[PDB]
Amino acid sequence: HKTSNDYAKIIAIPDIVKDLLSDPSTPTVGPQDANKAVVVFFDYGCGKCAEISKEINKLMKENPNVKFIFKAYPSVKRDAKVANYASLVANEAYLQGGSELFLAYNKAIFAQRETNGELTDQDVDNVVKRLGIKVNDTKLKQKAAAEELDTRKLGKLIGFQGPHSFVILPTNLASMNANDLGNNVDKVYVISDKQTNAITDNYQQAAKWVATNIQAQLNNIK
Ligand SMILES: [Zn+2]
Ligand SMILES: [Zn+2]
Ligand SMILES: [Zn+2]
Repeated sequence: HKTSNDYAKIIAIPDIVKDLLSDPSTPTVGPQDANKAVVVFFDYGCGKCAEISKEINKLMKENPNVKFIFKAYPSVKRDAKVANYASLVANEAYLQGGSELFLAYNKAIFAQRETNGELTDQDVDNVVKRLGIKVNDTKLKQKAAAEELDTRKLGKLIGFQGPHSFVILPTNLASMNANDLGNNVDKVYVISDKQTNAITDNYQQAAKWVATNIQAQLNNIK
């Protein structure tokens, strides 16, 4: 099995674990005292992420005690400026309205993408206006054009090459030191983007496989 990345081993250091689980600016859903977490790397401009998002919505309802953490990873396929902008707006929606406003924004952006076959900056602005999100759109647009997302840098550091990468892990790894964490690499479970892309080209059956696999891993954490 050459050319396989040891994602769990890379993840299992305090710096990366706390970024995955404890970044206050990253949109989350579910209780802060959840014992289990699912980290979703996603791309608002990606049609497959749009199908996956709907399966994740169901997963969150089926697992109300589980924490879901949404890390934006715009694909290196497309220009990232729009997806960057939409992700930066998602951060402001989460800071203002918490999980609830984030989910409404999140669901509405992916609906635009699933519907039109593309995402535009006007799609973001109209969702912003509609849901009453306060943004300095000029500043965020410039940031979207100028910077790489920190959530994308995190995903790249882990070894993911793109969105629909997932990490399922216990939340108590956030309180472990480097020695503790290295003895607990086994508790870090990863569905890589290479795995997700190897499934199929049917977006829906890929989303359903991902959801079924996440549920099993969740079931397997104490
Ligand atoms: Zn084998
Ligand atoms: Zn995707
Ligand atoms: Zn394989």
